[PDB]
Amino acid sequence: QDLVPAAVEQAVPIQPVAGAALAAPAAGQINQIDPWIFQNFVQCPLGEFSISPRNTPGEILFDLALGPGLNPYLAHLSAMYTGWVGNMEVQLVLAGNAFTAGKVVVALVPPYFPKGSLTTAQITCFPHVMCDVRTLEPIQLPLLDVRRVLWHATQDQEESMRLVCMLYTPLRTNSPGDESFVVSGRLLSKPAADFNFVYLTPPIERTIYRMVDLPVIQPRLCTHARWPAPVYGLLVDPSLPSNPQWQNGRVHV
Amino acid sequence: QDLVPAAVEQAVPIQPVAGAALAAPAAGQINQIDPWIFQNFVQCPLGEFSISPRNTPGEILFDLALGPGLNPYLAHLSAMYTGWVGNMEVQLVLAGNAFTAGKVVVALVPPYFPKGSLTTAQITCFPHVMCDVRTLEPIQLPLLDVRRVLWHATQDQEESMRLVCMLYTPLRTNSPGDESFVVSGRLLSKPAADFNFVYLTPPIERTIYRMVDLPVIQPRLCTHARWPAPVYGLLVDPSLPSNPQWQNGRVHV
Amino acid sequence: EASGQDLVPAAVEQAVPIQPVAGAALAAPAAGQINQIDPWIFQNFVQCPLGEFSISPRNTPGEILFDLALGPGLNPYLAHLSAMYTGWVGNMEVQLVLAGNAFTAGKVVVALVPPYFPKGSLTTAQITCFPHVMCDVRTLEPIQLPLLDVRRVLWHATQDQEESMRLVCMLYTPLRTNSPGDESFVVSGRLLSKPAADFNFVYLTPPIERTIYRMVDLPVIQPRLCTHARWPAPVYGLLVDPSLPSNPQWQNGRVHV
Amino acid sequence: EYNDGLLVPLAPPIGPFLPGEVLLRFRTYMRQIDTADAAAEAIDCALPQEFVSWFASNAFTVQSEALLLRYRNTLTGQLLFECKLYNEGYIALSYSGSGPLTFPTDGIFEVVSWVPRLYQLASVG
Repeated sequence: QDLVPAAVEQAVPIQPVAGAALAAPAAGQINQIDPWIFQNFVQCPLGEFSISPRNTPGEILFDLALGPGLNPYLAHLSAMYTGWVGNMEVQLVLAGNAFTAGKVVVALVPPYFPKGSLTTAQITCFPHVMCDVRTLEPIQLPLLDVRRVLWHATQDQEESMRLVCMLYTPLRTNSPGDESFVVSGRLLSKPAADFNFVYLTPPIERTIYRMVDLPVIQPRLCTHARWPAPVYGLLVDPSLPSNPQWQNGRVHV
Repeated sequence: QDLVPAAVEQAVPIQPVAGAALAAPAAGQINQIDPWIFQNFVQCPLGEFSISPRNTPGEILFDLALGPGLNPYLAHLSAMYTGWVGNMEVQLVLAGNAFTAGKVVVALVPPYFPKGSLTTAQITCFPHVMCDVRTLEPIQLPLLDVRRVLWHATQDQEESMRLVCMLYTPLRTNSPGDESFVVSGRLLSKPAADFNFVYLTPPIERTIYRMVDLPVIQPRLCTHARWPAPVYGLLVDPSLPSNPQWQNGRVHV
Repeated sequence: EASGQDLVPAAVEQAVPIQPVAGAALAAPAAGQINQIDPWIFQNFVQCPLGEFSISPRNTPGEILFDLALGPGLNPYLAHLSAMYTGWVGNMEVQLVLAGNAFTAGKVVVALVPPYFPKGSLTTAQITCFPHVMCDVRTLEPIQLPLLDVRRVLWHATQDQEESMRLVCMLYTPLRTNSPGDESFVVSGRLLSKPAADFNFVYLTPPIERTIYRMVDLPVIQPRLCTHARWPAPVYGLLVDPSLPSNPQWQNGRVHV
Repeated sequence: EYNDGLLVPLAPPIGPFLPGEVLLRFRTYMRQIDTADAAAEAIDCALPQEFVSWFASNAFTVQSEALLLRYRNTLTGQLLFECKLYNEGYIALSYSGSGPLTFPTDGIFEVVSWVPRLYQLASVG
């Protein structure tokens, strides 16, 4: 005889990847990190997204990426080292009342996957864990380090195991006022059991993985960008052309 | 003394059926499959259905069927082999807010059952597991392989243990805007512990179990089917006869 | 056995000077998933996609006959499993069936050219400097020979990107026949191949539709029913004709493969 | 007429649609000779010939009862509608209004999955 239950936890399964056990020979040093970073989740840089009744099923909502730029400690220790190798763990938190139905699926896309279009029936063939937009408590996933080069290099922006999240079943509320009920969601992430940077280096303080800060100056004192006169006021207007092609005052981030 | 509780898990019970232990003698080979297919659910081909306030209690919602055409890996390995024998496991996911009440029952109809009308009181006498349209997490079932021929044959479309799902208690929402709140639902499926194809064979690439793909061409460039002139535009119209009997341009799938 | 032995039966894998090469034992701790390929693929040889070639007496010495690169595109299986997984490793074993009539001559050379070698000329002077094997175009049995995987990254990706140990041969000394009448025996070749002891795929991804190793499917409809591409009229018969100009530049019905 | 006035075996009329569905129509215009006006006669097929020469030369096997096609725009990737191709050779679409509604003609058709008869399509318009 036997008995197979009809409701089980999700529990994405893994097969561990080696961290600083492949890249110890061919790397100069292997640097530990403050072992109380491993112990609490913390909001990523990219940790903010929003579902909404205007999101057709298929729209990729947040596309994370393994690396030290997911945890503002590693994004800050990663200016003292020249490379990182190991795993991580991600956690997402949704926020919906009992009026919103619809599921999202988060899937650990591996590296070297052709970054194109993933239709809904194609996102779930990966390892994934399906959670719907009412759930209360956080839900977490192991972001492994499927790779082929021994240890990645921070200032290089290598290619590594992503984490994609598709709106599986269309989000739709019952019919009180809809269309204006963005279900916000946040992310967080912590180094896994086997993460450690790979060579010491002077903190160059001009590196990737540093959160942009805009100059703390009121827009009254600023100097305008198309006429030598102070900025006199900021405003929005849908009447004037909403797609101008000015030349000056045009810089990327 | 004793104590009998008043809320227990569902847990459809089984008595295992032999997979590749009956059909090893009378079959040429017995082929394993990539043992990381057994480890994650994945959306079936037929994995999409929808409940809605216009579904009287009794309407069969999704009628699956054991076979390699429930898991787009097996539906893709099954072009290299000539037969399959073993069990599988199915999981369904519903999506309802706290405004929709009503239960569905999924039942493992055996083979050689006269495919006719199943009234609600007749679907539950099978092994089943009753779940209602609010439930959050997935709910799964073991799809066994009750059979009488040793090993089925892929290109034959044998008869095997189905899986039916009837709207037990009529779905009805409270009275915000109803009648337009389709509760969508998805399916997924993974090979069970004892599934393995049965004879190797050149991948014929013209076989059953291959997902239809429509030609990627805009309907402007296409050639019309009732006059030698390019297709000039697609539209819907309820005024013109909605049941024409044209002869040309009439092909099945 | 056949009858008889005025042929030359090379049944032995000739000794190539190249060390063994580790396969999926350098990708086990860096591909977070267990994978194996059906153990009945390792048993019988089977023709590659590119399987056929011909050594006709007109082929001068130096014309590369078959230049096939190590990868999943060397079986009908390993090229049809490699639409699920993303990446491979490991060795391979390639046969070579060239059993020309007993009235022929001339020899070919097969050279395990390593990665990162500039594709292109590869003239008949620098095909022997590689670790090579010389075999006669009369050889009866199949001539096994390995195709190791020399690489500097753990496991290659399954997109055509990577560079792997090609296995190119070359018509070393030309095929010339000996029978006393009005015929030269074009020796046709075949190419069978099976994954080695530890070939293996790594990570399991969805079997995308427009993958890279779709062989080709030509539509199964008679030319009698098809439509012409230069006049709105059906096709009424196909034929060959040398009389008409044999190099036109019609600007209709002209698509690449 | 196919006989003089007698009957003739012919394909059944396109159906049946669920409550609230209509038939998508691939409409083209023809060479009309008349002196009434410039209302070019419009004839509408159920599938473009590029589909008939596709299903008849590929020979799939229908899984359950209908495919679920999404009419993704070619470049922006937005669902213009969500139609249901019944396997008997027509493309139903859950319309509600009373006047004709013309869609853009540069959308790439794409399947998402098989689906039974009872699937309640998301309404358009």
